Amino acid sequence: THELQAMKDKIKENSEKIKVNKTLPYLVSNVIELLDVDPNDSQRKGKCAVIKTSTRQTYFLPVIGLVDAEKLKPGDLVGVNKDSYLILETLPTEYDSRVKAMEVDERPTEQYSDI
Amino acid sequence: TKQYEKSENDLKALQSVGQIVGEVLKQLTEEKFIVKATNGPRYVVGCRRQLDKSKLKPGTRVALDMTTLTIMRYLPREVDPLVYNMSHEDPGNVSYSEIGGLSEQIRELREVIELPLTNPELFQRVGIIPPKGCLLYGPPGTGKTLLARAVASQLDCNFLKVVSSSIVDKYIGESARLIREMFNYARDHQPCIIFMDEIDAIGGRRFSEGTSADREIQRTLMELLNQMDGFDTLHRVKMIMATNRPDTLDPALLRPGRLDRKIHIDLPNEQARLDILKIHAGPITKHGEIDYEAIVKLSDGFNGADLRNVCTEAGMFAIRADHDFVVQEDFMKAVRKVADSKKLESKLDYKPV
Amino acid sequence: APPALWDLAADKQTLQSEQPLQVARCTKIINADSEDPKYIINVKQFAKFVVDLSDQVAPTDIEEGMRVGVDRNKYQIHIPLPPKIDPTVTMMQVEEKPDVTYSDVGGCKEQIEKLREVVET
Amino acid sequence: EAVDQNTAIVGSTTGSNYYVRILSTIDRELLKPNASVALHKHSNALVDVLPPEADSSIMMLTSDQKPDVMYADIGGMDIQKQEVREAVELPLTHFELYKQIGIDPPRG
Repeated sequence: THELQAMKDKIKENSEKIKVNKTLPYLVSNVIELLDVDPNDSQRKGKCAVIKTSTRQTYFLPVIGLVDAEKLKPGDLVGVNKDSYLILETLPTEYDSRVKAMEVDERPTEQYSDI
Repeated sequence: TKQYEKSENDLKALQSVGQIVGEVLKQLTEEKFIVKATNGPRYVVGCRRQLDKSKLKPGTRVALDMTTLTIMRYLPREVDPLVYNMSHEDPGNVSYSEIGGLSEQIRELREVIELPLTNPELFQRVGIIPPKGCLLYGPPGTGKTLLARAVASQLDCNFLKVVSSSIVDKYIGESARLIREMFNYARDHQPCIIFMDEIDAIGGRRFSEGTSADREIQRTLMELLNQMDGFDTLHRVKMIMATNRPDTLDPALLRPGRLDRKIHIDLPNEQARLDILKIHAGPITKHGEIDYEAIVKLSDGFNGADLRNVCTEAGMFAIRADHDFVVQEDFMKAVRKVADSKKLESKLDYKPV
Repeated sequence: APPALWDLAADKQTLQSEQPLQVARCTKIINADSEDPKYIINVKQFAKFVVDLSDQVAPTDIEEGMRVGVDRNKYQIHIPLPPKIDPTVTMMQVEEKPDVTYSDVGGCKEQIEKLREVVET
Repeated sequence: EAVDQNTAIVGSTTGSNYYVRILSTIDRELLKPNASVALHKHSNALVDVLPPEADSSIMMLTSDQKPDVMYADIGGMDIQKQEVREAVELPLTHFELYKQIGIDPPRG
């Protein structure tokens, strides 16, 4: 009954490996989502997912990895590093620079009551 | 504690790299199959040992290994835009009766669209070919966009709206292919229906050719033609078209086939505007004093939204006094006077057919 | 040549100073920062990355959509660079140096003075 | 093209011209001026071309796999078919008659 702290240590050591291999979000990407399982023709199980890249490429991957089909139908910014090709987290949101915010100002510094 | 380790064991499956998407092009031998990457290099690789080429076929979306590039797994069909054009929803249905006029605009479009779906036998009973599409135009009066929007959630069955904007696709405006990419699922999900607003600015003339951005336009038109020029039967898709004017489209579209029927809207009659105010006067409650024909006889030659919005604006102009219920008095003034300002810009609204 | 001789001498110190800061490519604009450690940066090479910094860069000193230097291996934040655009049509339009002073006036006194009180006054 | 003995120039399927000494045992006969040659994984060496070929796109049919529509319904185009009459059937089924008449078949 005292092995719960030992399992807490192995999930702390392996989540420390989740701290070094999340696997880190770096390259920006986009998603394509689907559900699949393989009967043959023996029987096995699993699921697959698709992805976009910043380099325009696309990949066919067993389901993410890390976060799951929980969300979403394909969005933006799904964290993946290079050959790992797994999606750890989906970070909000959108785009872009001044296209994002045309002008964001405090407000006009005077009130219409003058004119 | 145990579920966290399960997510750890989940992560013990994730170090395996994801494969590369592929399209099997054709084949050569059982160890050699023509395949290309999405970036253009063509390869010939071996398969895995579970599959038969009957599970592959040429021209098939597949996947390859990341090193050996061997054929392993696959999915036949995928795309981004399709389902995300579906999700626009119109209240009604009952918005059918909430467009006011007009019968032969209302009723005929039911015979133009609905009956083709349910009873194609009634087409072959007489022997007439099914109309595969429809066309609106304007804007004398108005409602081309809502009557569409209404019928979508009214007619039910399967319908997919086409947003007319983003097609240009910035770099490499080849996206006319996406219409086939959309038509492919329109041949899959069939039957399905398509509304199109703004076919005119994508209806570019190339009359006297100039610069660059016109060339990508006219090229995006050539596929729309050829898609309807098939070589194919699109009958299970219903193409609905409306825009500012039915003029610039060039004669290729203007013929049947591409443009199946001629439907439009004009200035709704004051008799039909008498009904257009009811659906405006329904959601607004006031003191019980009303003469519908008063506003109908005072306010003349308007549109459903033009009436309503100003009629609600009149209620908003009348509620400026902070009192709650308002008799038509303010409205026989506001809607009268306010739309007079609104009819100043009614200028030059009369467009060719 | 004594200019040219001293000119090829310190390439030793240039190649020794070459290895640090040389990979500062590529000039890259950032996108958003959700919290302290994280950043997302976007370049015109098509490379878009959500990635961290080099410790020499403070968070509050940096602006959104800012061209920066980076070591593209780690994809760090090296230094932000203010300039963006544009090319030499500016440097053609932008001009410098003096010439042709007041005294070239052809006798107009308060025609130039009414506009001399507006600008240099 | 093949530039000279034992070597040649080729673009990849990524479209870049190369210079490679060709595979030794087959110099010429099947290489031809225009083909698609399979290039070495690492080196992109000149080795062998396709059969040729299963090719890539389309590739043909559209009749046995459908659709097809009978032209005999519309007879108003007869004089417009008069060209297609003489400009299709015999041009395909006879290349020899064009040696006999002394006139070359047009592609127009």
